Order: sequence, then C-alpha cells, then structure tokens
Amino acid sequence: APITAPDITSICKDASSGIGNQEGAIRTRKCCPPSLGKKIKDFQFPNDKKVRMRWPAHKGTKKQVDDYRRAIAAMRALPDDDPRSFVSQAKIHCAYCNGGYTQVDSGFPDIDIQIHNSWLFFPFHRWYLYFYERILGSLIDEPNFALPYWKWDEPKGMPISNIFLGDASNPLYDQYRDANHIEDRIVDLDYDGKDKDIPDQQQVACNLSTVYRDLVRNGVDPTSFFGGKYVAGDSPVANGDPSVGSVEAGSHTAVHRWVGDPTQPNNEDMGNFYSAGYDPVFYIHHANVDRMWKLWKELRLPGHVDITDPDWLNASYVFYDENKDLVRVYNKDCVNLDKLKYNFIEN
Amino acid sequence: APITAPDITSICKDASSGIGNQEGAIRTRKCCPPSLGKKIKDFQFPNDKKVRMRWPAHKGTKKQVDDYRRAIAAMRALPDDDPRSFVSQAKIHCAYCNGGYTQVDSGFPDIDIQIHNSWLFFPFHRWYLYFYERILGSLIDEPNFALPYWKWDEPKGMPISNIFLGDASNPLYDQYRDANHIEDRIVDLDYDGKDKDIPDQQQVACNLSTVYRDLVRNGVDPTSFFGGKYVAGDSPVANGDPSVGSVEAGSHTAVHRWVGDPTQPNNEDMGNFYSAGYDPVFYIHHANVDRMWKLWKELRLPGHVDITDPDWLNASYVFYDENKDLVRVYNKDCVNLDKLKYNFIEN
Amino acid sequence: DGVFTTPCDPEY
Amino acid sequence: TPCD
Ligand SMILES: Oc1cccc(O)c1
Ligand SMILES: Oc1cccc(O)c1
Ligand SMILES: Oc1cccc(O)c1
Ligand SMILES: Oc1cccc(O)c1
Ligand SMILES: Oc1cccc(O)c1
Ligand SMILES: [Cu+2]
Ligand SMILES: [Cu+2]
Repeated sequence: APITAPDITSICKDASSGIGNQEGAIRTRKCCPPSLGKKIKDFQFPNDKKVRMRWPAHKGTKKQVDDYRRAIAAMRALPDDDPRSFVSQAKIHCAYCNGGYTQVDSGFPDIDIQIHNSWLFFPFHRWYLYFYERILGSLIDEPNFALPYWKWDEPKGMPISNIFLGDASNPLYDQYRDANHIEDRIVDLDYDGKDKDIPDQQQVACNLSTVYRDLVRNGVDPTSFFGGKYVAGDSPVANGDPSVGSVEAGSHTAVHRWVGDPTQPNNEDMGNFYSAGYDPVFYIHHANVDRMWKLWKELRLPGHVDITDPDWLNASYVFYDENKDLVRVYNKDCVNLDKLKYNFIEN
Repeated sequence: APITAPDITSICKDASSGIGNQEGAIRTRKCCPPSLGKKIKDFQFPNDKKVRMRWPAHKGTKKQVDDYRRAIAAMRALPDDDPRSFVSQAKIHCAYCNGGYTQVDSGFPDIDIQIHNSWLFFPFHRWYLYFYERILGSLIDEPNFALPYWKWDEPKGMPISNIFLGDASNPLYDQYRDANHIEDRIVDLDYDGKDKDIPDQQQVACNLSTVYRDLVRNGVDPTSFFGGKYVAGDSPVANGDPSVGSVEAGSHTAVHRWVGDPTQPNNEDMGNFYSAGYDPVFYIHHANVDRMWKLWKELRLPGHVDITDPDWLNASYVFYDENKDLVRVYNKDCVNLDKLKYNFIEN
Repeated sequence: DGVFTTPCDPEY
Repeated sequence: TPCD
C-alpha cells in the first residue's frame, strides 16, 4: 500500500527525528502547517498558457533576478502563519523530513512518514517546488514566474551565484552558511565533511566526475537512481543507508553539507533537513536536483525508465497552493513536465 | 562498398598528397612496402596465453622501459628494407596517409585510399599498432611485450615522458621535435599553432577540458566520434573537414602539431602524416588514442557504441606481421580487445 | 570517473 | 574557460 499523507493540518506533531542537537537548535521544531479547517481537494492539471522556464542561477536576466528577489521578499513579508509565507514554506521540509506526520491513513499510526532516503525523494521535491514556484509567482502577479536553478553540473554554474550573497538587505541572503565555503564559492559535489584543499580546476573535474557517477555509473536502474522501495508499514530509512538513490546520497547530500554552517549545532541551515528551507538557495539547489531527474530520463540508456509500481504511483502528499487551498498530489502525476507547465532553460 | 587495400606490394606509388613542400621534404616519399614473394593471408585471432598490458609512459617499471628501449633499438638495427624495420614501419603511415594506394580493388583505380579524416581512423591505427607491438616483442623474444601509452588525459601523464628525451644514444629520441615545446614538456591538447602563455596548472585544466570535449561533449554518437562515412568511390576528406571525428580533429591533431618541429619544411617529424612514424613517440601517442576508443565505450553513455554498417565492418588493410607474412585485416575484427589479447593498465 | 582519473582525490 |  502506498505512503499517504494525512490531513497534515489536523494530524501533525513537532519534528523530533533526524535532529541531533534539539537543545541548541536554532530553528523551531514546531513545523506543522496552519490549521484552517480547509477541505483537501484533488489536484487538477494546470491550464497555464505558457511554460515556466527555469533559468540557470548564474545567467539570469535583470527581470528574472529582480522578479525572483521581489517574490522572496514578498514571501518574507508575510506573517509566518500564512501558509504561503517564507517560514511556512521552510516548515514543509521539516514536517515531511523530520517526522511531523504518521502513516495513520494507511493503518500505521505507529510509524512516521519520511520522504527522504527512498524512491519518494524525487517526486516529493518536484511537488514541493511546483507549489512553491506558483506561490512565488502569485505574490508578485507574474503568471509565468519561474525559479532559478543552481547549475552545478556546468563549470560556470558551480560557483554559488552572487545573487545569494551580500547581507540581510538582499532577500536571498542567509547568514547561516559555511563562511569559508562561501568564500571558496565553488561547491564540492564530492564533499564528505572535510575540505579537499585542491585547485579550483581540479574541483571542476571532480564535480563533472560526480555528476557522471550519480547519473550513469551508479544510477543504472530505477532502484539505484530513485532509491529503495518504501511502502506503508516500513520504518524510516536512515541517512547514508545503501538503499538511498545515487543523486540523493551523492551530489545532493554533498551540496547540503557544504553550504551548511558547521559552527551551528545542527549545521543549520542547509546542513540539516529541518532547517534547510530557511536558506533561499535550498530551493534553487533542489531545482537542479529536479532537473537531474529530467536529464536521467533523457539519457536513453537501459534502465533509465520511470517507476510503474502502484505503491509508488499512488503515494501522495498534501500542500497548500497559492489560493491557500489544500491539495493532494500523487507521484504518478508529476512524471511529465509538460503537464506541469514548466521546464528548464538549457545552457 | 567497403574501402579495400590492394595488394600493397604490387600496386603502390610514391606519396604525393598532403605534403605541402615536397622539394624540401626531409623524409622520403618512396613509402611503398618491400616485396618478399609473400602471399596475402587472412587474419587469425591470436592464441596468446596472457593479455599484453600497455603501460602509462610516465609510470613504467624498469623492465617495461628497458624492454621497450631494447625493442626499438632492435627495430632501428634492422636494414630499412626489412618490413619490420624502423623505417618500414614509419613508411606504413606515409603510404596509407599520403596517397600510396588506390581503390583499384573496389573498381575505382583513379581514386586514392585515405584512412584519415573518416570512420577508418580508429580501426586503421588499432591494426597498425597491433602488428607494430607484436613485431617489437618478437625482435626481443618477449611474447608478452606491450607498448607504453602517453596518458595525457591524466595530469601526471601530460608532460612528455623523459624516456623519449636525451640524445641519439637513446633509441627513443628524435631530433625533429619542437625544441621549445620539449622544453615546456606539458603537451597542449588544444594546441592550434600559437603558444598559450599560461601557467602549467592551467594547461592541465585546458587538457582535461579537451579530453572531456572530445569524448563526451562532441563524441555523442558513432558518426561524431569515429568520423564520417567513407566508402569506395569517395574522394579523400580534407584535414579540418567538419565530418572528421572528435578525437581525430581535436586532441589527436593537437599533439601532432605540438610535437612537430616548426623549423622543418613540413613540420617533420610528427607535424605531417608522411614523417610522423619516424618519431618513436608517434606510436605511444597513438596507443593512448587507441585507448580513447576503449574509454569512450566504457563510458556507457548514449550513442557510445561501435559501428555496424557493413561498409565499415568489411573495410580492410594489409600489413606485414612479425613472421614477415602479409596479412589482410578487417575493421570488424578489431572491436574486441580481449580477442586481440591486449589491454591497458588503468588506475 | 568518467574520462577523469581520480579527480576527487585530495592527495593526487 | 581554462584554454583562454
Ligand atoms: O521583505 C524583505 C525585503 C528585503 C529583505 C528581506 O530580508 C525582507
Ligand atoms: O571544462 C573543464 C573540465 C575540467 C576542468 C576545468 O577547469 C574545466
Ligand atoms: O585537475 C586534476 C587534478 C588531479 C587529477 C585529475 O583527474 C584532474
Ligand atoms: O536494463 C534495465 C534495467 C531496469 C529496468 C529496465 O526496463 C531495463
Ligand atoms: O546506437 C545509438 C547511436 C546514437 C545515439 C543513441 O542513443 C544510440
Ligand atoms: Cu528534502
Ligand atoms: Cu595516421
């Protein structure tokens, strides 16, 4: 039976798993979404007249960068208890990744829902971003709004984009980042918690190698790429478990560890799930992870196929949308980007 | 219909194509092979007990280096008219690359055979080296003899190996090299006839980017990697033609231009097909070009597959082997390195 | 990996 | 753009 989110606005508990230092935690663990007594409605495919074209974060136009900053600022300006707010959007990640919900709707109220470290990883984050992007557009009255994506698979895209830097006056800034790494600028997709101290050009080569390993060498079939089968009745898979998919365990994890500030108790913000969403770059990194799924499929290789297991197809999550409606979405319905009315500008 | 070498001992003319300055040419254009009363026999797969392991030129054991040096010396000690001799082996390149032979056996007696600048590039040179290597081993009675290869895809291997340097007392030496470049040591795989005034570590990065360009970015399918289709009735494809494959037009060409001596009439030795084989490093560079073919398939990327067109499979050449027998070989028979009983020592 | 030899090795 |  498929993993099924309950009414997250009626059945939710404080996040208390996967956070090593709760005593000194700098972000809240009260990550439950606002309870507005709304009815959960089924997803309907968008009727957008144009496709939203996500743009490389290092090659944005003035309007792209300006619109994005304005949208994030608007989001930061909302009171937290607005489900579209900066903090509410961050808490979504906390609730789904750090044990806010249980499998009660599947008859297992004794077991948490975890969307990480399994085949739920890609589709959950695809939906998370889908609503996030549409919410941002609505806040600035831009019906064709699109997120940037951090193109760390291309050399010019490997340095963290300057648009995220500066100080608090920049809405895309977050003080809780590894200061030494931000100075280095170039992300280490092979980062394992220890600085390599290698030449920049060698880091580029290392990063190109890492993307190849995650998309081709190790992502050879649906189980190795998406991650292990995870269904109702299953306990949460531990971080670093061998069954975790190639991208999630590889380049994905590396970027989070690299950006997260090691002087913080849980390496907040990016260094832990529960706090990652408080860094705007979280969503932009994840937009490229979302793109990795597209690239993996476009590689017409044996085994590079989508999942057909019903217990994956029928897994579902709940999100607030731009109208503050509650929407249930299914994995099966996000596999086709044309139907979600967005794509990525390549090069 | 496939390109088919004639009886090369019966139908052959002096090289007169692709040599800009024939008047001042420092090597002979009389590149035809010796006639020993042999008849041409079909190839048979070797029954070697062990696989010969080619070694990176910058990391040879004392025995590997001493054996190679002894073998080349023995080849230089042979009179030129021996088909196994240093000069005979060099002339093979001249005859196949500078218009020694015609397509007479295909019914086109007024068109030359050219093995460069098409899909014949990789398999012709694989066979050329296969016999060259087995001849060398025979001259020193080492049944498991293997060539070195110039591993310029790895930083440590990018400097031309010191084994090729010194003076004429070293059999691996050739005076007709770009003296300034030999002093620089680090090959420029992007060399286009103008010295780059850049630091060594940047040249390393340039070289990495070039190997990535040739094997991944531009070698996207058999046509783009191996080069354009070339069959009986086709005229010779020009150097620099758009249809030339990625490795041949790229890193391959750069190394030849870089090592060739610009003070010579045709940039002899490496700077022109007709003279390149007079430099021992020619074969060792080409052994890594041979390895690029292996690497390209091992990448297991989409389109990285061998050619299946019969007009490629059934194309053939004629070489002398270590028994001074004439052997006809076909492209189809060199695609599997296990059956040719050699491979490469990898990291 | 890919076309690169141990590019992530800090001790190359 | 290491090849300049
Ligand atoms: O609403 C805003 C505008 C700019 C920066 C910021 O942190 C919030
Ligand atoms: O495109 C590239 C490939 C490898 C190293 C580098 O600095 C750039
Ligand atoms: O730039 C480098 C340095 C060391 C190994 C490598 O593959 C690339
Ligand atoms: O070679 C494979 C591996 C996995 C799924 C498939 O359809 C093909
Ligand atoms: O056999 C091939 C040749 C070219 C592209 C591809 O995906 C497969
Ligand atoms: Cu997540
Ligand atoms: Cu040649």
